[PDB]
Amino acid sequence: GESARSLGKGSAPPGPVPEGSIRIYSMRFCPFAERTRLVLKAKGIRHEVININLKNKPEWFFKKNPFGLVPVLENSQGQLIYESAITCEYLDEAYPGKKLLPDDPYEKACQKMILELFSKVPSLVGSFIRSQNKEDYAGLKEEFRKEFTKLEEVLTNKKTTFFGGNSISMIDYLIWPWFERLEAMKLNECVDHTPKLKLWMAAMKEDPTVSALLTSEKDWQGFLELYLQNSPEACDYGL
Amino acid sequence: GESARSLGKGSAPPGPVPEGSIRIYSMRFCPFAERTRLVLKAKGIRHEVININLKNKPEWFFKKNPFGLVPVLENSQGQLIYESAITCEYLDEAYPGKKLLPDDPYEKACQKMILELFSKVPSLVGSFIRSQNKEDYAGLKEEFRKEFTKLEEVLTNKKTTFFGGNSISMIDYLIWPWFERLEAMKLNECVDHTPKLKLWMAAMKEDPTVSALLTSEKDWQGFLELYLQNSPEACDYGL
Ligand SMILES: *CC(=O)Nc1ccc(Cl)c(S(=O)(=O)N2CCOCC2)c1
Ligand SMILES: *CC(=O)Nc1ccc(Cl)c(S(=O)(=O)N2CCOCC2)c1
Repeated sequence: GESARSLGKGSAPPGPVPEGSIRIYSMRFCPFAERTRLVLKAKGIRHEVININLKNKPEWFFKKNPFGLVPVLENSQGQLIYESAITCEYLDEAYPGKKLLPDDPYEKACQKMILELFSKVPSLVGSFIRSQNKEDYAGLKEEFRKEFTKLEEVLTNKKTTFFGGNSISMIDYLIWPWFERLEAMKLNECVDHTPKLKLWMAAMKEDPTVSALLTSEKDWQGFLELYLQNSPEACDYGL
Repeated sequence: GESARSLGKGSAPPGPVPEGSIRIYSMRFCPFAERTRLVLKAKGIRHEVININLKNKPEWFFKKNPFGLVPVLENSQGQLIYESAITCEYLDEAYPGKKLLPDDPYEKACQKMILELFSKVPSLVGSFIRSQNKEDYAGLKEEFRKEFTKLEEVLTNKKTTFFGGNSISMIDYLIWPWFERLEAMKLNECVDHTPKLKLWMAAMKEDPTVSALLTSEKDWQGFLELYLQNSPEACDYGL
């Protein structure tokens, strides 16, 4: 729908969040905000979405988050929560349904330590934007392969389908958005020496939550070409 | 005591952690490891300490933490936990006594969002090491002042003694080590336009846990001059 169109500079500040719902301030192609949206879907949390034009931001958005970044949660009480991992943790704790983080303190620390193993991967997206030719591409693929070997080791040791066990859990949703984008970045071959990680991607794409939120390669390319041309229209690609 | 002397290259791998105790692999001047040690003291957790010579590390230490970094917790069951904030969270959850993180999901997310406001400050220690003259020092003081204004705003809004309320809590211990070191780095004047932050430092130094772990300026300078000369003896300064 046009209902998903972003609010940008000059938009009216939105009204209060209705009792019984939580609001996410998101952007449809942002992988950090996708984390929060995977959790909202996986736990069956009633919510509304406000997309932000990250090239043409409303000044009122800095009242939601002084950093000016998505995702942000806002509840009916007016409380604001930001930073992707903090939003996810908050939702798992505040709402009923599937516990995505273990109750056991050690197993919960393990999920966070895996998140730490992953922590170099997002900054590699800036690396991808600065890659201009085949030489830069070869070096970019090597950087992805050395982070991916760290994740392969965890699956080798656990011999589980997923990073937190045989059931999908929080850590899987927290890293998935970057794996979702590998095909579109032409980095799919970075998982070819990481066989368990490659099977984990196939298992993720079968998860009902993942499948319900997955964006096509054509849609992510439309976004990236406008985001790279510096277009105020990038966030609204397709609408 | 000489009992605190670091284990370095060639040391024997240590034995199992006794039932009823947890072990921290630490270094006496590392502010990340100090986080974990403030939590261990604040909750009254029985523990042993193994100091690591971070200039002359035992090869067995990479079996504790593949990153080779302190702090690491090891319990009687053989479980290993690393990354400073993860160790602290784990201890607050796994042990009885003073809850340092709130039970309320929102108030817990607030502490983590403040931690995020602080997240540039530790990398400013590398900035300090690279500062060579009065011009670099002036620029370094400005960088500290812009991060400190973000923390001042939180105290202005809450009008509480501490970052999590009127009682000291986890977030205060998580940021204190860097404030402890400001005098020794000659950055004490970076809090002079942040009056609540300056009163918060005076309140911290009165906390029994903080006071019990505080290192003198003379001791931190002895460490830093050896750490800067690249000395294998830096971590054992004073012993
Ligand atoms: C919400 C959002 O998109 N945040 C964000 C911040 C930095 C980076 Cl690099 C990204 S990205 O990695 O999705 N990136 C892909 C290449 O250019 C567009 C953004 C996202
Ligand atoms: C455990 C440890 O000390 N980690 C660590 C990592 C990086 C930096 Cl920069 C520090 S520091 O900021 O304490 N630093 C002070 C100046 O030089 C010595 C180390 C600590």
